[PDB]
Amino acid sequence: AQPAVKHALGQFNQVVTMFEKATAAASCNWITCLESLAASSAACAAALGELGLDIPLDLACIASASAQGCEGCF
Amino acid sequence: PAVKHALGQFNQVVTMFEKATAAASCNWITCLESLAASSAACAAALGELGLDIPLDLACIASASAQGCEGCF
Repeated sequence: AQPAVKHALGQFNQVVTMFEKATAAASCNWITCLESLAASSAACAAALGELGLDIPLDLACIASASAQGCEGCF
Repeated sequence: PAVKHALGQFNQVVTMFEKATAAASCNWITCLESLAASSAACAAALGELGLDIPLDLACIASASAQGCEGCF
């Protein structure tokens, strides 16, 4: 099973990179988005606590979530 | 669409990671207790008692830890 775990971690790192590039290109404002989403999930609260600077937490937040200020963050 | 595409791929990665770590008998709660002081993602994952697979995945990606055999 260990090859599968390692493979999935590799795919996660690739997705995080792709997500960072795509949201940056769309001018996502993480702090305004996360202020709106923080009460909605544990991931969003954690992402706001890191000021939006932790892309894996930003990604988990968006995947978990009509929020104002989230244009370009999807 | 590029952001939405990445989000779709993320959901597939989370499913596979859950299946793979379960097949590898990952002991999430003990692993996260060992890692919780190491990163914001790990402290958040422990706060959800390991039940939040996206937070578990972010923790493992960000992090000699006891109990983490099969989680990485």
